[PDB]
Amino acid sequence: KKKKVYKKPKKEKHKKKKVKLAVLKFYKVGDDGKVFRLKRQCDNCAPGTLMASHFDRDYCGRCHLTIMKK
Amino acid sequence: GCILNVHPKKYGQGSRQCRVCSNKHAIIRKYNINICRQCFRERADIIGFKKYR
Amino acid sequence: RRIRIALTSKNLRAIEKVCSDIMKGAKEKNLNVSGPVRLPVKTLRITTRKSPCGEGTNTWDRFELRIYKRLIDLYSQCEVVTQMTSINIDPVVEVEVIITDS
Amino acid sequence: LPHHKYSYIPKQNKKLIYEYLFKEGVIVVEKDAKIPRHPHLNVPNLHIMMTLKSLKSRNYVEEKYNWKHQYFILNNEGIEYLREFLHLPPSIFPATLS
Amino acid sequence: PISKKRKFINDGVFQAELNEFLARILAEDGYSGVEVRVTPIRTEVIIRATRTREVLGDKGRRIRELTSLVQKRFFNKSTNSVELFAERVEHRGLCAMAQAESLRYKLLKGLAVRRACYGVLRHIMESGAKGCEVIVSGKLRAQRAKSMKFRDGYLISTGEPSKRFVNTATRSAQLKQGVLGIKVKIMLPTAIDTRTGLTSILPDNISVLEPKT
RNA sequence: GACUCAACACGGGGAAACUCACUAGUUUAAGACAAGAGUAGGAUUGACAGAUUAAUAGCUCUUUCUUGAUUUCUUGGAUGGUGAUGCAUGGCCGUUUUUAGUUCGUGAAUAUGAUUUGUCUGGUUAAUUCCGAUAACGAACGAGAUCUUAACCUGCUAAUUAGCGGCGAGUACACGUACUUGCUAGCUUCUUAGAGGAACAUUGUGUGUCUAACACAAGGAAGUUUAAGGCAACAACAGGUCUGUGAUGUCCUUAGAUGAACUAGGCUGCACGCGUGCUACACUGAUAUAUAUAACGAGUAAAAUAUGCUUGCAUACUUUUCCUCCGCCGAAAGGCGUAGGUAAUCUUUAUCAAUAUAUAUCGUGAUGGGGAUAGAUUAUUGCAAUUAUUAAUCUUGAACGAGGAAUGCCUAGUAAGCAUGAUUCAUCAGAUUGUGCUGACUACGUCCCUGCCCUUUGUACACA
Ligand SMILES: [Mg+2]
Ligand SMILES: [Mg+2]
Ligand SMILES: [Mg+2]
Ligand SMILES: [Mg+2]
Ligand SMILES: [Mg+2]
Ligand SMILES: [Mg+2]
Ligand SMILES: [Mg+2]
Ligand SMILES: [Mg+2]
Ligand SMILES: [Mg+2]
Ligand SMILES: [Mg+2]
Ligand SMILES: [Mg+2]
Ligand SMILES: [Mg+2]
Ligand SMILES: [Mg+2]
Ligand SMILES: [Mg+2]
Ligand SMILES: [Mg+2]
Ligand SMILES: [Mg+2]
Ligand SMILES: [Zn+2]
Repeated sequence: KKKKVYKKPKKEKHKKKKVKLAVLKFYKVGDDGKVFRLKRQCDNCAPGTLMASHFDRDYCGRCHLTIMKK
Repeated sequence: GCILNVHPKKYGQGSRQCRVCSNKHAIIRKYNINICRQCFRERADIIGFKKYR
Repeated sequence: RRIRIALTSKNLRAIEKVCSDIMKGAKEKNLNVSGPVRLPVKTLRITTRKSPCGEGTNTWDRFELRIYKRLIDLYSQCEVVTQMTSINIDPVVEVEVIITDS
Repeated sequence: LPHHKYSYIPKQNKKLIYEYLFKEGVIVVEKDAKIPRHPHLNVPNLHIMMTLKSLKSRNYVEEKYNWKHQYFILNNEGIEYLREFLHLPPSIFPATLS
Repeated sequence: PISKKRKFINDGVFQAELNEFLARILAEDGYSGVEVRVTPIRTEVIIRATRTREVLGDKGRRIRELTSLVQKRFFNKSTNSVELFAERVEHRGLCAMAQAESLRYKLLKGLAVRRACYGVLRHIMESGAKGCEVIVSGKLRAQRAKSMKFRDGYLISTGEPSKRFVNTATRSAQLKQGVLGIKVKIMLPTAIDTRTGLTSILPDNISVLEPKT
């Protein structure tokens, strides 16, 4: 048969963006003002599973629980 | 997601296959032999079938 | 009482021999027995084609697998009859001892 | 249960397969990757297919394929291999040897 | 509770797989056949072979693996139903499978094709055969195939007696240049127990008795 | 793929999805093992929402949560492939050929050789099957024998899931018959299935070298080996098949796949030519009603059903699925509810069919022959019916008045006519493979035509 022509460029694979020390930004403590959460804790997962602070919703990466703001 | 082997195959040609070859063509089904005709004619004697006339 | 012994085998060679042994063996114990009942013989048929390819004169072969069955009724006790079966019956005849209690 | 991809063998499944192989001695796999589970083992049949395949290629088991089945058998080098992996005392042996 | 028609088929198909499974495990040990006896107490399988020493293994170790293999394949329903027994063939000079497996083994080492067939012929006729025949086909020397036929004695081709009194076997050997076909036909000493279970010593001969003096 | 016999209802090839190998798109790693590379201050896997895509493929972007050494990478390597090669092979099958053919020992030809004889002028046979002749005398395969089915036996052995009788009780009619229903001496004609007998050309007449053998008559169930099949000898074909195969050698491909899938199309597309078939051209018929009457078969890990949480996950792994009696609904096709069956026990067979038979209508008019092509409506199979799966109802109403040159198959329960079981099968037979019902005419031969075989003869052919 005839060899097909590739005029349409390749779709690139999706790779995960990396951010250093993600958990360290989750909690911050001053000289005063000891350990204090900065995000939301999930309802139906084990304690310690934080959920994302998206544009207009809060989403959990493990159970896909989304609680809509406003 | 996943779309591997999601078409229902409960009947038709792709539902079953030769017990020996894994070939999908010319399968004997009378009395549940489930063997393609080429394989069966080779092993027909040891199963018990005999030729008389 | 009224115990039934049923025999099935692909082989006519052996099934008549076993059916003979039971009738003679039971006669020695002075038992009243009903002679063998030979049920109609049935045959399994398969008619496939030769020639794994497609060409040539279309020829066929006709296969047959025929089955036999016997039936003996007698008046006796179960335990003596069931040990009477295990008398080195050659392993091509499978024996089913069934109590026809009603 | 974080719902990973199929054929992403968890470390708990691999430990279960080795323990079955050491105690028993042989395993039969029945090659087909659509069956949801093994008769004697509650693991996806695909996971068993990959692990014995890896074991075969390292010269730990030998097998041969009668029509539609696998029939693996362990060797002596396999016995010494697993015991360090699974941390067993130097006296326990597979059943088929005794 | 299946019917008799389905049950007879299931057992016949069962024996086809088991005989084919063992010929691959026991290929190099003179495999000759298997008889299966399925009793309600415990099911027994009898193996016939020539070199039984290597079949059993050391202290019967390998037969236990074979027992574990058969039981997980065919009798997964229970946990103790099967054992395997080994037996030595009475007369290995007349087992067509034994010779075909023997001839095949030589050909994978590199022996001359003509000597090997002569060697197998002489051993078979030594064991009381009334006739024999060997055939080999494939890429012997050139790029074109050819078949070689070796005969010695007396043989029959037509009729019912040809099925009883003749033993047959077929095997193949995989060389680096292709595949070779091995065919052995052995005509047994003319006894071949008959319809009425009895040795038919004479197939067609009509000898006349000498009148008493 | 296959191209005279020996390709063309053949690849068991009746393809809606799958099959699938072809077309257009999009995903996956189910890349063993070794070394490296990467990273626990994180190798990598997964995803709600908006865009986006045929798509509810996080396929890919915007956004940021989750996961934990399973992966990732890099250099070798290794499986897989309905990818090429049947002119590289194994195995299997078709054909020469269902004909009657093929070889060996010793002797002889020899008084070089390739080779010859035995294996033959003649009579006979289905047959190198027999008799005879004879530089040959003896052997082996093939033929025949052998195996399966059918036809005869009131003679043997047996009686359930088979029959016939025997004893009652009934409903009806007669100078004992029909049917229904309880119980149950005996027997095997009917039914089923084991073992035996019978046919040898037996007896006459005729033909024949009177040998091998043939013809007519009697008796006999049977006298063309009694009828039909199964198996099948040396050797060949560059015959078909690597698209049946974890049979297999080389070559090609291996992460932008010729691997594995998923979605939608195609294999069926139509100015024409060819092969196997179905329905017809009517009165020896069409339509309607009624009567009588066969043989071989087949049948039971998923989805679905009972009951809740706000189709998702519990509970029952229950009755479910295969053939389906009977009752009720519906013009019909079908629907609803419950029996029996893993089967000589039930569907169902002292009958599951159509040719046949009886009576009436039509009346030689493309007609009440024929039923193509079309329109509207309904119900089942399936996740999905459009290019209309299949069935049901009402309308429409084409060619075709027995077929040119050519050409096929047939000698008896056969041709022809008539139906039916099974295979493939979720649903579809105008096909194949079996089975039964009704049942002729013509010969008892020949080498004219066509093939194959044998002897003699010619050859410059031997890929013949
Ligand atoms: Mg060949
Ligand atoms: Mg013959
Ligand atoms: Mg067809
Ligand atoms: Mg179709
Ligand atoms: Mg392949
Ligand atoms: Mg060829
Ligand atoms: Mg070939
Ligand atoms: Mg000659
Ligand atoms: Mg009778
Ligand atoms: Mg092939
Ligand atoms: Mg597709
Ligand atoms: Mg087509
Ligand atoms: Mg045809
Ligand atoms: Mg009409
Ligand atoms: Mg008209
Ligand atoms: Mg002529
Ligand atoms: Zn097959």
